[PDB]
Amino acid sequence: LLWNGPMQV
Amino acid sequence: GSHSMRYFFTSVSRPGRGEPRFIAVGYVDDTQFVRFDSDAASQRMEPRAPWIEQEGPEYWDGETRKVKAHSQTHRVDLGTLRGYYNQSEAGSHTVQRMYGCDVGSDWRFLRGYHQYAYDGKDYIALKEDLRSWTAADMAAQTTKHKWEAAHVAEQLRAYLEGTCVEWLRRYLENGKETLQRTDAPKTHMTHHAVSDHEATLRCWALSFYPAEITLTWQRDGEDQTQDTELVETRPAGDGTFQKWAAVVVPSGQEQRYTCHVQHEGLPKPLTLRWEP
Amino acid sequence: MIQRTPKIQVYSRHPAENGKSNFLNCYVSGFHPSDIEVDLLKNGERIEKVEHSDLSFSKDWSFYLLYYTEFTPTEKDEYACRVNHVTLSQPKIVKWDRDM
Repeated sequence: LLWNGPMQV
Repeated sequence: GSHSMRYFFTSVSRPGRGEPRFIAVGYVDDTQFVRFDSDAASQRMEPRAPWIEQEGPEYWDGETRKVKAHSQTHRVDLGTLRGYYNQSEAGSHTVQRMYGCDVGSDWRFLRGYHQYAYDGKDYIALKEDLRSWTAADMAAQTTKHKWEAAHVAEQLRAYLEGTCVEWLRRYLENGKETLQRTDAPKTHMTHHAVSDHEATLRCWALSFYPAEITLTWQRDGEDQTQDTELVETRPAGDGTFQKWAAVVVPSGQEQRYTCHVQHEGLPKPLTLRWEP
Repeated sequence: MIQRTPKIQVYSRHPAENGKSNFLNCYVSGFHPSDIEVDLLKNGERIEKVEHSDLSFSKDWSFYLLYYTEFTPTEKDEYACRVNHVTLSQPKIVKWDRDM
């Protein structure tokens, strides 16, 4: 299952 | 014993050629189970192992939404990083991301990781404690401060210690027929005269899973790593791996050399010796 | 920018046997950046019906890919892998050695 929370650098 | 789930993401900018390439792949141990490719027709998360095909349309709609949010994040990031390094719009650049979780033989959380690379080098990584970041340079400190302000580490840690290990367990149960297997290497030795004074011994490991293996030559019980020709472990293409290791020996002295095979699938390490 | 030249292995899925269905593999690894051209050749002519793995990378961030084609080895036919990448001033051809 993917992480739903990636954030812009 | 130990298992892992990993997701790998690549984004390549295309100068003067529009949207960046984006490729996402998911692995349980050494087995790919999903993918997304921006160049593919579906524009959906697609299955790549039989046991994930039984997940319902809610799973696929959800993985599609989340992979596209990853795509959008990488899209912005390539623009942000070109800014941070003041690079020209003329050149192609690469972002790579890897995250995942390890469980032990008890299927309990052992470790989690999140690494991010720009143009083939570490940019920012989650530290082992999953509470802070290591930033490679002055540009990455900007990112580090943004991720501290937005408490990314806390929400990333809840995923790596919670969701990640729970869905890994689900996949290990649903995929038991193939994921829980360890295939011991099938081994053999070949012997080829080079001249009247020298000969090549080659030790083969075939049809092993997982990919992790050691092949080592000893002479009189002593390591030979200076004179060993070794190839990198390679995929057979059917879910198993291959490797060989070769040594050039004096004719008549073949019985001094032993090939040592270590693999998770072996009760105990093998020693092989050439006998005519 | 780091540039890493590809490592190339050309091999069969199964031990090669004349007249028996098999897979020819070209495994390209250790390379950066990701843009790479791979062709399997039969007697110097490109084989169209070639599949490839989804682009992935190792712990040093270098990429790897598997290209593969279904084939039947005969005593006459020569197979090779042709690879092009920004690190190569011209395509590298690597011959399939049957016993390897």
